[PDB]
Amino acid sequence: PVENKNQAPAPGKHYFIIENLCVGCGLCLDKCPPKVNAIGYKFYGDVQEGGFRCYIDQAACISCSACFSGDECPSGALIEVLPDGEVLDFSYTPPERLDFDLRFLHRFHR
Amino acid sequence: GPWSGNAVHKAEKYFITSAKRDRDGKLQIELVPASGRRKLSPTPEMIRRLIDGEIEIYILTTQPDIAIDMNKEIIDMENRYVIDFDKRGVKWTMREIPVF
Amino acid sequence: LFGSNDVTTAHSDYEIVLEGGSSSWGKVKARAKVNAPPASPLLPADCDVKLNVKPLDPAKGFVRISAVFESIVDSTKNKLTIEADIANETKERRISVGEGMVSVGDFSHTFSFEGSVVNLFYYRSDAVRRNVPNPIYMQGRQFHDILMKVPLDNNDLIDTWEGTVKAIGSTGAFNDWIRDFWFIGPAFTALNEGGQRISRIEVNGLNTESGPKGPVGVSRWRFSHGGSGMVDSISRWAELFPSDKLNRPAQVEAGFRSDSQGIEVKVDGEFPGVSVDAGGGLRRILNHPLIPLVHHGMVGKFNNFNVDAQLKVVLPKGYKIRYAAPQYRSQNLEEYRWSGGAYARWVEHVCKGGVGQFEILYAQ
Amino acid sequence: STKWYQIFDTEKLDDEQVVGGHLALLGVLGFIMGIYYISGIQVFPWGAPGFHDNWFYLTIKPRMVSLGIDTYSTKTADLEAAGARLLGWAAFHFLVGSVLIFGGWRHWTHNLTNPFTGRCGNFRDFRFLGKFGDVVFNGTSAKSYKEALGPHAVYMSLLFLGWGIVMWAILGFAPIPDFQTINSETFMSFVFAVIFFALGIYWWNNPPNAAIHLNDDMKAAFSVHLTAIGYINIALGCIAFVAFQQPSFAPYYKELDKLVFYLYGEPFNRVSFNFVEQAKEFADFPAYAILPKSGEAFGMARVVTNLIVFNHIICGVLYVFAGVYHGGQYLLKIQLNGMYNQIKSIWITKGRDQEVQVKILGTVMALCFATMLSVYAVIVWNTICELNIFGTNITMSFYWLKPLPIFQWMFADPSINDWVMAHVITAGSLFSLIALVRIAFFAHTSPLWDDLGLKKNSYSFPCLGPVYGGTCGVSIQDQLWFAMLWGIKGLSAVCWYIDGAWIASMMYGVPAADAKAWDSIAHLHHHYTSGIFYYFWTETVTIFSSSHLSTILMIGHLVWFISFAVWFEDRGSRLEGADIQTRTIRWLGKKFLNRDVNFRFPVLTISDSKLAGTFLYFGGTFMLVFLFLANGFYQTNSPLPPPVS
Ligand code: BCL
Ligand code: BCL
Ligand code: BCL
Ligand code: BCL
Ligand code: BCL
Ligand code: BCL
Ligand code: BCL
Ligand code: G2O
Ligand code: SF4
Ligand code: SF4
Ligand SMILES: [Ca+2]
Repeated sequence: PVENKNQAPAPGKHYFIIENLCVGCGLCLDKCPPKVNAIGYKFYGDVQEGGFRCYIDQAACISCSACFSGDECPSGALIEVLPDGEVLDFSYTPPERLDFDLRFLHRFHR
Repeated sequence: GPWSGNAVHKAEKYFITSAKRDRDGKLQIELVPASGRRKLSPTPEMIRRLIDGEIEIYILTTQPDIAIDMNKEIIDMENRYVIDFDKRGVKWTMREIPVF
Repeated sequence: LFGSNDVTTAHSDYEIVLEGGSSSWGKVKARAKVNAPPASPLLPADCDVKLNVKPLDPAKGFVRISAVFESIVDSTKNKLTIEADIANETKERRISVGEGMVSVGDFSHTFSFEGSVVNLFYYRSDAVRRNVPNPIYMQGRQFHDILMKVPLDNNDLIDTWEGTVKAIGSTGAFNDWIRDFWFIGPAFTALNEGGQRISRIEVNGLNTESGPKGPVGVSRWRFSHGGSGMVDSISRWAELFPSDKLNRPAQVEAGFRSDSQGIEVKVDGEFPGVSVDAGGGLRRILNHPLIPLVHHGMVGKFNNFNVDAQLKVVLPKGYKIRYAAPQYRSQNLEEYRWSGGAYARWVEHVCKGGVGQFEILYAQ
Repeated sequence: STKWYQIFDTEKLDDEQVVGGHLALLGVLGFIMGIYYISGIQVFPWGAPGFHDNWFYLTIKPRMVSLGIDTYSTKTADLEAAGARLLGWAAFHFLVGSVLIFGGWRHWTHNLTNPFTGRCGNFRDFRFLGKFGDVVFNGTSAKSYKEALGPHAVYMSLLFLGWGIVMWAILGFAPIPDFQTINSETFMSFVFAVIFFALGIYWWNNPPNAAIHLNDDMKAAFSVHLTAIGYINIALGCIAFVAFQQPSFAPYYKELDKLVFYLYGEPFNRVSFNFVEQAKEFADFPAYAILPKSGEAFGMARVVTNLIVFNHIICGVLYVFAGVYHGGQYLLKIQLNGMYNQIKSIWITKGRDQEVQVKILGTVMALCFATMLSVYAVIVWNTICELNIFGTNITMSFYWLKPLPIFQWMFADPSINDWVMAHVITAGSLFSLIALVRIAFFAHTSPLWDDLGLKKNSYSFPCLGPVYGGTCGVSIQDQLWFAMLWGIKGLSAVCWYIDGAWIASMMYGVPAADAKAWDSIAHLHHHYTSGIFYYFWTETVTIFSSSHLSTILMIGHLVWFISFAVWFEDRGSRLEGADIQTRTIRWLGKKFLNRDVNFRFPVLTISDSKLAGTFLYFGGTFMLVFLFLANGFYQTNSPLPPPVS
């Protein structure tokens, strides 16, 4: 009989890099502001065999997190340590899955 | 297979935090996977996984060195540390700040 | 025109290869791909279940089962392995001695258990078995006397054991509230939704013993699992246990992979109790246990779906199909394939938890 | 990094946004069609001459002839009627395109208000029409692409029925089932209306489920539809080539050879340095006026057929490549998002296992290598035999190798040329499919990058550095560029075959002996224009004759060898050179400027350098292939005699 009013428009930090893992691509350098210059190349030997790696100057590097948030690392050397101590290779790693294939017996994929 | 989990790592990459040598040896050595959401302990089942090859634990450098002479003292190249003294362990090296 | 649009689709295949003669063996291969979201609060759940079983010497019986569950849930790895010798002492009692181990993520513990399960129907009337061809509902109750021993090698085990020791003495309502703990998730809902009732456990005294291979917490407890009649674990005690049919080892390699967009189920298995003899010389595929159907009904009614289901009963050359309702779609000389129409309706019925019959009677 | 080619990316667009974009594009396309129709007015209805036969209109023309428009008439009155119909239909296209642009703007702003009735139409929920929508659907597709296929097919059925009606009333083509004559396309339009209405109602009552696309439709559905429509466009090109060669289309295409055309840029009558218009070659035509180019010699019928067929074919191949690339982008997105393990459909789960990817790509590579080696050895051996080096006459060549008699039905004159054409098309298809499969399967990790611990984290990353002495061009964008470069060969084979050329050998028709004796020993009633290398020499006669085609030649060549600069591994050299350029431009200081020169010389990123390189490479290549197809057909039905009896 009686009802109340309604409206509803719905309907109608201290980042580190593991030189053992790093391969020296330098996208961290591109992700770093030029004013800081924290990422730097360190040369070890022949360039074609891996050669140079990259390093962070902890004093110069002040909590930008652009490198890791960009998630551009192919090698996973760009790691982030946390105040509690956990280490991150990637911002979000895919979950590990128990992989086993599906083949219907009567369907064409058997 | 490779797409499940972090695609870089063949085995589950378990970094070792600097939990060490502060109270009766600190047997609760912190093992953290690459995912990093959980923070596990080095129970014998984790050692079973590690000897199975499904997971692999790695020691980092830029931290208080984790029982570096109490876990194992093989220092031929400073990276010959093994848990059960026949492990074939691998250490991650980071001379981050000390190098130019 | 039509109603209930925007339905998802589930594609399912089943194959039951029966064995002729007095052997009631069957080979069940099932596949399923459902595009409906799963009801997992920790959604990315993939579990592989390897249920092997071997005939130990039948002088006393004690067939040996070996179950390996490996479940990755939210990128958490769990594994439960149990190897146990089980034997029907008498028709009503069963005695088992086994070992096992759980291992979640990092924490693992091994247990050695012995168990006496006395199953009694609330009634055994000659008139009922005289008047009904097949009693699917049967009222009864199980009494489990379980003695489980766990070495307390890990500190987590020690803390939990101390907590349990304090709890069993500080609170008498523990015997009740342990049931509240006994159902980790919606299993408490499935208990009453499935017709099962669980009585308060009666502790016979859990004690620690000093073992050379680590200290062992040895807990003896008995609990009563009463059934309204839908419970396969009670009403079908004669079944569930190939006491004399295990003349050969049997296996199951089941598994599922569940994630935000779908569910992928693959079952391979060889079971010794697929076929049940019936009166008049007829043999049938065993009546579906109703606890699976009902417990699946809770999650099966969460989305509107259409099913494309096929089933092939590879019948032995010595038998001809009978009394198949729904009827068979494709008729081979020996095989019989059910698909579409009424069978699809039955699949949609049992996917949502409907306890319906699919009578398939094969005879000479 | 959002660039100027990422602002219109679908990830930032909604469904209504792309609806508005498609409608704006349809309206702009209608405006362009009006431009072309006006450009086809041979004699103005005012009583004056018209436009000089644009290639756009020369392509559009036969289809217009199929309709009541655009009579093939030299009679001035009927040609004026043709111009009147063209202009009227152009104005109608202009009006409809204006309304379509208005609707596209309304859907771009998400501002859907009807001026006559002040109500707001919800994009998520509405009725298609006042009563028809309630008759058929009773509502709207619930914001899911799978539920929209039904209504989309119903709309397509409506459009087919409307096309039949337009043919029935305005263009005066009564539907009869005689498929040889024109007046059955309307009957088939009605048949397709019935069929697609049935399909639409079925798909509305029963929506097909491929749940991969629904979530991120903006890329998954885009990729699937783009690849499907690319294959559809390839099929349309093939069907067009077959049909335009049929006698049924002959009244509408062979008559194009009968009539001459005055093209824009076609050479004019040349006046001398002293022409007193108060000496002139071809004095009958006025000064600086276009000399007529005869269709019979130019082969305008097959020239227009080739333009249409290769336009659709290359557009389809490019659409296939772009569909694969955008599907790779979506797959990379779900691989970084962790949804790749959660798709649960055959189109992904089969490729989820890396060993299956290895097997598929290895099978493709083996087939490509085998077919390519076979056909290339055949080609080079034919060339060797016809040039007689190493003392081999053409009797040792692959002239015996005809297509199988069972398979001979689909060729005019069975020869090694058709064999090599088919084998080259299959080899190039598999050659591009190698890179397409690489995009499909290796968007995140290749088996090498699985063994060597790297992974692709972007769709436009340049490389991974000099580690392992490589890592160049493993991005799906770079694999797309390689696929395009590899399919350039296949598209070139298509163009040269449809234009008419001996692909089975390289120098066919050169003054060498056994090159000329090919036709004598092959028994062909068709004289193919020339061999692969001699094709340029034989077909650039007209390209040089026409100043306009020469201008296109020069511009395309410039574009190509400018692509060279960004294709090579020279970006760092260009960067340091640009820094030197900037330093000297700063040295314009103390050259009396007193102005701070804040102009850093820019150098493209590698992800942008490859983009520009491929765009300019393809652009120059096929700007020149346009001249290949605009030189002429120049195929005479006369076998060559042997040089020596
Ligand atoms: C929209 C409707 C959809 C659908 C939507 C869903 C949804 C939604 C869910 C499932 C779930 C499942 N579905 Mg489904 N599903 C459909 C149709 C199917 C079809 C088919 C097409 O034929 C199949 C094969 C399946 C099969 C399955 C399983 C893979 C899975 C339940 C696992 C289970 O048994 O755990 C067995 C579980 C237990 C036994 C409970 C364990 C815990 C309790 C506390 C302890 C119990 C007692 C213990 C075991 C006793 C041990 C000791 C004794 C000595 C033995 N569904 C229909 C078409 N499906 C669920 C799933 O697992 O999601 C990941 C789920 O959430
Ligand atoms: C699940 C429904 C009932 C139940 C009904 C039964 C039945 C029925 C039996 C037992 C038996 C046992 N139960 Mg119980 N039991 C339940 C709850 C429990 C709980 C608990 C969750 O707290 C515990 C600790 C126990 C404890 C135990 C043991 C004392 C004993 C042997 C276990 C063992 O061998 O398992 C080994 C573990 C498994 C093999 C894991 C998988 C379990 C599933 C149900 C097996 C499915 C079989 C499949 C359909 C066919 C397989 C073919 C393969 C080829 C083998 N029950 C609930 C209340 N219980 C047995 C007995 O009486 O022992 C004396 C027995 O016959
Ligand atoms: C400890 C558990 C109990 C027990 C509990 C049950 C229960 C309860 C049931 C059976 C059922 C069956 N069991 Mg039993 N059963 C026991 C002992 C045995 C042994 C043995 C000699 O060890 C064997 C070989 C069997 C064999 C069989 C068949 C007679 C029958 C299934 C026929 C069918 O077609 O299956 C085809 C079935 C499959 C294709 C699906 C298998 C699915 C998965 C792999 C197993 C079921 C459990 C759950 C869904 C998954 C794991 C959950 C937790 C991780 C434990 N049981 C032990 C002692 N068994 C079922 C039956 O129909 O009873 C009449 C049933 O409901
Ligand atoms: C055969 C029909 C094809 C198709 C042909 C085209 C064409 C042709 C065009 C689009 C355009 C777009 N299409 Mg589409 N597209 C298809 C399928 C889809 C699907 C899908 C099924 O999921 C989606 C979501 C889209 C989404 C989109 C957007 C990226 C964009 C329109 C929105 C916007 O406002 O742009 C904002 C910007 C504008 C509308 C105009 C910007 C200025 C100019 C006109 C852009 C021209 C680009 C380029 C030169 C087009 C060349 C075609 C080649 C000559 C062969 N397409 C089907 C299968 N689509 C246009 C777009 O912008 O492409 C990048 C466009 O050019
Ligand atoms: C230029 C023609 C354009 C166009 C231009 C406009 C303009 C302009 C307006 C809308 C309006 C609306 N448009 Mg529109 N729109 C087009 C195609 C679409 C499509 C589609 C089929 O994919 C969608 C989803 C929409 C979405 C919407 C609706 C939410 C809304 C009308 C509400 C309703 O109940 O109206 C019932 C009728 C509709 C759903 C119309 C559907 C489109 C038809 C084909 C064209 C209508 C305009 C046309 C000039 C009139 C003659 C049509 C012929 C008789 C077929 N448009 C066509 C291709 N549309 C109107 C509005 O917001 O209304 C309140 C409005 O003012
Ligand atoms: C649509 C965007 C532009 C536009 C751009 C073009 C383009 C571009 C072309 C024409 C051409 C034509 N235009 Mg128009 N034109 C528009 C508006 C109109 C309207 C109108 C009232 O909206 C009409 C009646 C016309 C009239 C016509 C004809 C004079 C002529 C031939 C049509 C025909 O064969 O269709 C055939 C009709 C059908 C096949 C059925 C309707 C469409 C179906 C539902 C979609 C599937 C078919 C699709 C077109 C081809 C894909 C085949 C695959 C196998 C799936 N234009 C708007 C403004 N117009 C053509 C031209 O001049 O030829 C030389 C031409 O190619
Ligand atoms: C056949 C209809 C469509 C088609 C419909 C779809 C659909 C639907 C999907 C894709 C998707 C993808 N498409 Mg496709 N796609 C086609 C043509 C292609 C071609 C090509 C040049 O032939 C390529 C390289 C691609 C590329 C791709 C990938 C980016 C992606 C699949 C990755 C994967 O793991 O695949 C694994 C490989 C396979 C499953 C191969 C086997 C294919 C089928 C399922 C099995 C039977 C066919 C049999 C092998 C061949 C013979 C019989 C045929 C009838 C000829 N498409 C045609 C045009 N494509 C998916 C994606 O995510 O899009 C963004 C997606 O959702
Ligand atoms: C017409 C074609 C080309 C140019 C035009 C040109 C311009 C140019 N280039 Mg180039 N290039 C190739 C072709 C052309 N490169 C090829 C095919 C390769 C493959 C190997 C290649 C590769 C490298 C490497 C590796 C490096 C460079 C540079 C460098 C310059 C710096 C200053 C200089 O040399 O001026 C000398 C050059 C000029 C006088 C060019 C300006 C007018 C011009 C006369 C012709 C005008 C053409 C017109 C601009 C086209 C369109 C007009 C209209 C539509 C807008 C510089 C002006 C680099 C440096 O910056 O220092 C040298 C460097 O490191 N390159
Ligand atoms: S966190 Fe900031 S300062 Fe440190 S390397 Fe990254 S961008 Fe440079
Ligand atoms: S992105 Fe990774 S591989 Fe590249 S330089 Fe940084 S740490 Fe090294
Ligand atoms: Ca030519």
